[PDB]
Amino acid sequence: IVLVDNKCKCARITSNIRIIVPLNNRENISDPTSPLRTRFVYHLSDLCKTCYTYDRNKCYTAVVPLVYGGETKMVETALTPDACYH
Amino acid sequence: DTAIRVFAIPPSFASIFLTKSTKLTCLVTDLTTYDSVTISWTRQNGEAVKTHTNISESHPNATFSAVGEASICEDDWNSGERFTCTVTHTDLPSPLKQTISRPKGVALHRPDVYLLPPAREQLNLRESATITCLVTGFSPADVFVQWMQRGQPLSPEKYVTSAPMPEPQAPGRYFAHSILTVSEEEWNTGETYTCVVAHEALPNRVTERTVDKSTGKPTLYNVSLVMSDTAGTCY
Amino acid sequence: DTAIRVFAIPPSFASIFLTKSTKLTCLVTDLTTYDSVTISWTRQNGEAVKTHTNISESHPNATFSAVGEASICEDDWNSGERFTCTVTHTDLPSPLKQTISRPKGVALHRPDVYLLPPAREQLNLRESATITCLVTGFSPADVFVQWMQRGQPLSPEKYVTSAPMPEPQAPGRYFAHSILTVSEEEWNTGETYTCVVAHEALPNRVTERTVDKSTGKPTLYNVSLVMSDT
Repeated sequence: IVLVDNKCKCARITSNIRIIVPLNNRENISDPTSPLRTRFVYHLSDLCKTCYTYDRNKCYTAVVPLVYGGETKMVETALTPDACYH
Repeated sequence: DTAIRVFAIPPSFASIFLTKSTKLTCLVTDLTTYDSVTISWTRQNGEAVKTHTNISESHPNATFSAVGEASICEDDWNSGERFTCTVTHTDLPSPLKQTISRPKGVALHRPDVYLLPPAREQLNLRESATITCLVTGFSPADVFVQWMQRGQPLSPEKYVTSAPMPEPQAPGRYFAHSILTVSEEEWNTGETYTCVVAHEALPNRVTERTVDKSTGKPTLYNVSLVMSDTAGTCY
Repeated sequence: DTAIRVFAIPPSFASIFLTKSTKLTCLVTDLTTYDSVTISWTRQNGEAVKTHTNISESHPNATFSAVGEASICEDDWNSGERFTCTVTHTDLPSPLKQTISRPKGVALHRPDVYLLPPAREQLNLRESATITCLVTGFSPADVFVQWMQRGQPLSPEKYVTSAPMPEPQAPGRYFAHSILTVSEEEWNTGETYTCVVAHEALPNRVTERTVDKSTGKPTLYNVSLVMSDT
């Protein structure tokens, strides 16, 4: 019965049409250092073939620099460590 | 009344994470400021260790700036090996022992980072923005923090951080606090600030949060969502 | 606490604010185990002062570390008076009296208090809530933070406060902070809380701040829906 259950945009169409549109998220998902894209588009045709949310099973990541005593070093950090693994 | 104080510098979590080495030193200050000072180290097993050799000592100006670099692998400290330092002086025959070790056994718990922007009152005052990055419900101690603006790093004196103090509800656990103060122009411009922190209990050992002017309690949304082809093919 | 030394611990500002009275103490270190210690308080002008409220019990340090007690309204301690503990000992023909003063001459600065509500991330978690009170730009470093639930007091165990840390990025303008941990349900109930601070460099010797959900929500919305078959 559930025609489409895209978790990228949380669009579920039971044939009901449910779409959650979280406001807090940066334009670019690759890094947080990007404008805040408030616009949201939900093309049903395209969706039935640039994500906004994050899947529960998906654990994104981005590389960031760190400097303590020596030289700047790049280390990976997960945007949702709870999903990855008080 | 000359008070002979003694200090000891053990390793740090940031050192093991980046330098992956060990650095333990012990010195005495607030006493006769000159050379001819006796210091020695000995592991838990009683064996010798890397003694201070070719290391800096008190300057000729009675400036006590001695340092130490114990070339010992991080694993030995990780086990919490009992390093005993014996500080003695020519005019102080009495011995003075200092035992340093890692506490064996702790209820490791993941940290809980947060980020809050400058209060509306401070921003309205237009004197200096302040951003808070706190870490609650985490143990053990020795957590490093760093701050970054627009991806690039930032100087240490541009921000301050608190030590891990005991927590009210969780005396075993501790909490840390960091404040970054800047002008009222970068944050007002919309600078996306980021706070990184490295704790042992964390799985990845590193985490971060971020916030900019808009994400800092958006005074107003500008949502303009459009739902093209509400029904077609799919439904 | 050895080698014949007497330390003075005058009433601190936090002690003045809480106990609401002065209690000067002249701890005697390396004091031989000898009772009948005549450590009688006396003003710098030599005027009579209520003697110590007895000597405390013994200690494992084999020294009768006396604890002098004093009481005064408020102004004497604020005035140019200097308390003097006699510290009388039979085995000391030349005893030294411990002097306690109230030094002044420090640059004044208005404490700037900022109360900030629980982080937006904590709202989703729902597991608990925390409130942060930050204080900056003041001197000396003798602040005292307290939390009040609508004027009412609260058990001090449910909150904590850091000491005053320095501010290297400022000309020695000390800063500090404190936290208060509460259950989430309490914060979602919309209750109010107040972070009172006691510091000498104040007009009325107290400052008040408060925040709730009202000052933690957006101002307006600009939603715009667009539905079409295109």
